[PDB]
Amino acid sequence: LRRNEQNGAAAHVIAEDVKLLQFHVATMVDNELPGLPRAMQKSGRPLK
Amino acid sequence: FIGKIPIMLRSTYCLLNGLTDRDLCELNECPLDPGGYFIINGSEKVLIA
Amino acid sequence: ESRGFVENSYLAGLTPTEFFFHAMGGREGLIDTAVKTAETGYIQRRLI
Amino acid sequence: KNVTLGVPRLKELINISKKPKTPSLTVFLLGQSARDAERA
Amino acid sequence: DGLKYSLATGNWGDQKKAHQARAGVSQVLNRLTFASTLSHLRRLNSPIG
DNA sequence: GTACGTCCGGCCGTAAATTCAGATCTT
RNA sequence: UUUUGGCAUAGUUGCA
DNA sequence: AAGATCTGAATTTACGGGCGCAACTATGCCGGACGTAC
Repeated sequence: LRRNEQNGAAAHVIAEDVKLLQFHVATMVDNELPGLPRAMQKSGRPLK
Repeated sequence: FIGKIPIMLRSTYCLLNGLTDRDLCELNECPLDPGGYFIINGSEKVLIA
Repeated sequence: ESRGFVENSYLAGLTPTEFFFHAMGGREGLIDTAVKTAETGYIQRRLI
Repeated sequence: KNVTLGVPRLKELINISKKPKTPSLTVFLLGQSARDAERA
Repeated sequence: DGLKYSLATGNWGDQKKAHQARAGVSQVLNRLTFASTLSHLRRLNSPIG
């Protein structure tokens, strides 16, 4: 998202980046909630 | 060829099928061993019903 | 005897039906011991 | 009669619940109906 | 590998969907005494469900 | 030319939400 | 000349 | 008087918890891409 703003990229990709960053920080503090699916570590195991 | 199937010991396809107790001793296999289990990486695995 | 009144003492030995009904009786003892242990501490920890 | 006791009842007493398993009223009488079976 | 892993770990179902897989079906055979081996081979497991 | 092979990219208690009867306003 | 260590799982078993 | 509103009071999903410790085991996260040798 930083290089998107530095380049001045399009808005829809920026919104998608904000969405994914929201999901990543939310599952980084709390990888269990009734929202998006859980985060896995690319090894078929949820993150702690 | 499509893969390899583990073979339950003393089944109809295990090499110990229908062997007398002498031949089991020659292969260092206990004749009183009931079988009924697989060998996976050397570990004896049994499937609980 | 039909509904599980065993009449022989342990000295005399139970009959097959009597033995099976006695095993049924002791199974509840084992299960209630298990659930007591399952509830061990929980009430006590909440209280303290 | 049959009334809940043991660790379930103790649980409900400490785990205060709006739903008792065996709620009851040990209700007493004072007049002649206390001794008269017909009136009670 | 697919059978092997499922028999090596006892997780049954799809490997990548092991989160919701039934576990403990396959167990290492208990070789402590012959009676224990026979008891383990003749064993039924009732899941909670 | 061909393959290999190894280095890089992908239960119960709250608690919120939905529907029904006074009440002031509106008419 | 002074070290040492895989985390998270799943199963089995002992005592209460 | 009638109404519409409309604002406080009865019914449905939905997290979120679920015994002290011990002991032992056994198992675990790739495919394109680029070069080099033969």
